[PDB]
Amino acid sequence: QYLCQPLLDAVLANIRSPVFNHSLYRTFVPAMTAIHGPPITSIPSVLQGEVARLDPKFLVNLDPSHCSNNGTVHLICKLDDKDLPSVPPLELSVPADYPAQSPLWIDRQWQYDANPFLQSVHRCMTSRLLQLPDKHSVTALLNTWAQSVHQACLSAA
Amino acid sequence: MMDLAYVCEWEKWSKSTHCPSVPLACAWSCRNLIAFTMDLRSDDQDLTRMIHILDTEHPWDLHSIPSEHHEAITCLEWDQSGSRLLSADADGQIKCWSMADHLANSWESSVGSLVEGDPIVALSWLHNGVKLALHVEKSGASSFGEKFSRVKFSPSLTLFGGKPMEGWIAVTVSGLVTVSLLKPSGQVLTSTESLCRLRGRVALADIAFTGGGNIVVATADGSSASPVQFYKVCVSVVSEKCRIDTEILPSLFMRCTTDLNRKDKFPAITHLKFLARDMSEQVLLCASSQTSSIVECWSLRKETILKWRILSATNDLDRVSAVALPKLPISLTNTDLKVASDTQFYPGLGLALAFHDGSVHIVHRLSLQTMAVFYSSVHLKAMQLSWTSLALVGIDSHGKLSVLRLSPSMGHPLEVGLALRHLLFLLEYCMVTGYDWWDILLHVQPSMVQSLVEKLHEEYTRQTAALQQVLSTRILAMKASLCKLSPCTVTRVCDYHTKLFLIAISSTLKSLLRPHFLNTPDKSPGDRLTEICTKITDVDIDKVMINLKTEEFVLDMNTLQALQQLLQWVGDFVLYLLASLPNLRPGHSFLRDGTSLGMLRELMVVIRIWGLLKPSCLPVYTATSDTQDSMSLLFRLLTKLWICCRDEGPASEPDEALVDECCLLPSQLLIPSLDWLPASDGLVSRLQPKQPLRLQFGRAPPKIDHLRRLHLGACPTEECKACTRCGCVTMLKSPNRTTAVKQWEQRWIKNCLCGGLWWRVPLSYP
Amino acid sequence: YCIDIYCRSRGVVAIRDGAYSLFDNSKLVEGFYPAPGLKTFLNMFV
Ligand SMILES: [Zn+2]
Repeated sequence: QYLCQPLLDAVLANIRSPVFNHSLYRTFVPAMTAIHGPPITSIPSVLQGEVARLDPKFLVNLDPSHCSNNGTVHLICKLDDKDLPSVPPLELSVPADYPAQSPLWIDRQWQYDANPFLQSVHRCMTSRLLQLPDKHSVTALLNTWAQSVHQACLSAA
Repeated sequence: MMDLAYVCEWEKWSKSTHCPSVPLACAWSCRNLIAFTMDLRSDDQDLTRMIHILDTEHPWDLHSIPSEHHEAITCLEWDQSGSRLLSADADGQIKCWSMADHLANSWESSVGSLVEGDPIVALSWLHNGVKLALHVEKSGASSFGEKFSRVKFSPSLTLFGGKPMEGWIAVTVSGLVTVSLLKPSGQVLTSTESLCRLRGRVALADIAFTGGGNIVVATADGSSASPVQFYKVCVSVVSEKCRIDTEILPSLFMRCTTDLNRKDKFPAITHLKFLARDMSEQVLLCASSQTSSIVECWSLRKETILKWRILSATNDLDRVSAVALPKLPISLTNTDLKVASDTQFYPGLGLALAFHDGSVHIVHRLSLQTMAVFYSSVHLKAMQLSWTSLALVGIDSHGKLSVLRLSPSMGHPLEVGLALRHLLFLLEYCMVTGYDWWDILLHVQPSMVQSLVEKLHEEYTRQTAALQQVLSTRILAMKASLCKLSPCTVTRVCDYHTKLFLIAISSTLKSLLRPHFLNTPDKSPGDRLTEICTKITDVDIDKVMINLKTEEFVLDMNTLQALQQLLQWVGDFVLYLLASLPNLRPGHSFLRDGTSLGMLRELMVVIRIWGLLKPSCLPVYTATSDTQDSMSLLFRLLTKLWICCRDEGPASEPDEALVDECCLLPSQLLIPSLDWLPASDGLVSRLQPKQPLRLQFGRAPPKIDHLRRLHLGACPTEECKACTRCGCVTMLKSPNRTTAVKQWEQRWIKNCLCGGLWWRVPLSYP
Repeated sequence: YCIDIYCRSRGVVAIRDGAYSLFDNSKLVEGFYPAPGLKTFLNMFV
C-alpha cells in the first residue's frame, strides 16, 4: 500500500506477458547477486481402526457370503459376555466412504421372532436406532445392540 | 560380437493376462527414432493400438501415439526421409502420421487410405529414385565422390519433371494391391486392383523396386508346398487417376519339399523378404515347422529365360522368430567382397535371425553361414538393424526393448588404425547423407577419440570447396558429439556449440542489413564489413566505425529493437571471454582463434552503429563507474587480443599489458554468468562396454531459452522444446508474434542448430 | 572501519573491504571510511 504502491502498479500492469519473468530477472538478479552473493549452497483402514479398538465382548468378523474387496463391506459380529445372554449374530453393511455417512443394520425379523425375549431385544434395538444421531459409527450400533440386550434382560426381570 | 547397450522395460504394466499375444511391428528411421507397438493389455485394448516413438538417445522418454486402429497394427514404415510414418492394420486403414509443429513428440495423421475389411499384409513407400553405393575399397581415396556414388536408379511414377511422386503401395490378404499417390497439394489418389485374375490367399507378401520404375511384389499363402508367386506392378497416372498394371513373373517352389527323405516337415513359410528394397532379384524365405526352420536365398538370374535358382540355405535351426535385413547399401561386387573380407568390414553383410530360444545369429547375406552368435541371458519378437548397421534394436516376448551393438568386424580383434578407418568411413557416410551417427558413437572407445577427430578434420580439408561449404555444421556437430566421449576431450564440446551459435548469429546479422544503395558494387555489405574490419586494425571503435558508410547499416527501429537479446549475448560473451583470459574453461579455445575474434569485432562494430541509430538495442553492462564507455573498452581489449592471432604463422602468447587490463575487468564491470549448451543427458557418455543399463520407461536415470536468449523463471510457466542431441531449450510458441525477428526464429523451426530434432518437454507443476 | 565476510563452500571464506561500493567504485558507503593497506595484510595470511 503506502510506500510500496508503484511496484505493485508496475507488476500488476505487466502480468500475462510471456517475457515477464525475463523482465524481473534482468531488472533484479544482478543487484541481488552482487549484494547477497551467489544463490543457495482392500478393506478401508477406518474400519480396521474401529475393529482394532473394540471391546472383547464383540467378535466382529467378515461374512463368508456377500461381495468382498469391493465398495461396501459386510460384517457378522457376535456377542460374548457372562452378564448378557446368547443372541442372534447381527449383520452389518458398511458402505464405502464410511465416515460422513451411517452404516446399515441388515434386519432379520424372522429370527427375532419365536421368543418373547428376542422380540424385546428387537423392539428396544429399533427404538435406540431411531434415537441415534446421524453419521454414527459402527461402534455406536454395536453398543446400542449391547445396551438393548441389557434392557431386554432387565425389563423381562 | 554383441553387447547389450541397454534394456528398457515397462514398470508394472507388463503381465498381460487372459488375452493372447499379437505380432509386433518395429521401424528404425533414418533419424534415430524407433516406432514400435507392444502388447500392453491393461484396462484397454488400445494399449495394444498405441505406437511408441522412442528417440534412441533418451529412451526413458517414450511418446505414445494413440492410433485409432480398430484392429491390430500389422505394418509400420518410415519415410525415405525420417519425417512421416505409415501404419497399417488389419481391416484396411493405412494412416500417414506426420509431425505436429515439427516436434518429434506430436504426431497426427491427416492422410490415409482404406480398403475396408481386407487386412494389409505388406506396405511400402514408393521409391524416390535416390540410391547410392559404398565402395569400401576406396575408403582412403580422399574424395567423397569416390567413396559413395549414386547408381542411376529410376523412381516409380515421375511427374512432370525429374520429381518423383510420394505415395505408398499396400498388398492385402486377398489378391488386392492399392497405390495411393500424394500430390504436392493435399490431394491423394487411390487405386486398388487385383494382382492376378485367379484371386487367392496372400498370407505373406513383400515389395521391392527395380530400375525402370517397376514394383515387384511377392506373394505366398503360407503353405510352403505352394509356389511363391511374383508380380510386376507398374504405376501410372492417367489424366486424373492412378492406374495399376500387373503382370505375372516366374514363381518359385521351395527346397525341403523335394528333399524326399522327410519332406513333410517345415510346412509353413513364415517370413518372405527381399534382401533389400531396390534389390528385387534376391529373395529370402524361411520355412518353419513347430520347432525347426530353414532360411533360403534365391535369385532370379537368367539363362525359360528367367528362372529362380537357389543360392544357399541353412542346415537346421531353431524356430526363427524375427528377421532383420541390413540397410547399409554396400556395393556387393567381387573386389569389394574381397577387400571387406581382408580388412574385416562386416556392417552390410549381415542379417540377424532371432530364434525361439534366447539366441540371435548374425549370418552372411550371400552364403548363409553364421558370422556371430549372441545368447540372451524369452525371445525377440521384433528386430531391426540400424541404418549404419552397427546396432540392432529388438522387442522381446515381454515388455523389454533392448539395443545391441554389433562390432564392425564381428568380434575379431583389429588393430586401431583399421578400426579408426572403419568408423571414419561410416561417419563420412553419415556426413554425406544426413543420417544420424549415434550408433557409431556406441562403438567409439575413449582412447581413440582424439585421433578420430584429427582424421575428420583432415577429411574436411582436401574436398572440393563446395563440400567444405555444405559439410560445415555437420562436422561441427560430429566433432562435438565425438569429443563428448572422452575425459581428456570433454572440455572442448562447449566451444564447438558456441562456435555454431556464433556463426548462427554472425551471418544472420549480416543477413539483416539490406544496403539501401549499391556503393562500391560487387561486394555485399557483409564482405565490405569484413574487409574494412580486417584492414583497419585501429584499437578505437570510433576509427573503425568512421570508415564504414554508416547510412547503409539501417534497420526499421522495430526489428532493431527486437534484436536486443542476441546483441546482449554478443556483448556478454565478449566480456566473459576477456575476463576469462587471465586463467581449461568454457572459453579456452576462442582466445587463440583469430577468425572468431574477428567475427566478434565485426559484431561489436555493427552493434555500435545500431546503438547510435537506436540506443535501446544495445547490451547493458552494470558498470562500477558512470563516466565509462564499456563497448569501447571491450573493443580495445578485443583488438589487442586479436592482433595477436591475425598474424601470419603467429601463435603469439598474449603480453602482460592485456593480462593486467583484463584483470581489471571484474573491477570495472560485472561478469554476469553464461549458459553453455550441451547439458549432457546422452546415454553414450554414460554407457560402458560389458555393462548394460537397465532402465524403466518414464523413469529417467537458471533455466534459459538458449536460442532466443530469454530468461525463464525458476519453474517456467510457458512450455518448451528440447533438442535431442545438444539439449538446448526453447519455448514452444514465440513470446511476441508481432515483434519477432523471423530471420532468426524461422531458422530453427524444424531443427536445432546442432541438427537434432525438437522434442516437447513436460511442465513441472511443483 | 568495515569488513565483509562471506562464508562459502569447502572451508573457504572471502573477505572484502566493506566501506567501498559493490557498484560505483569511487563512492564510499554512508558510515564507513575505507581501510588503507587492508589487501596486503590479508595476502600475508593467504
Ligand atoms: Zn541442438
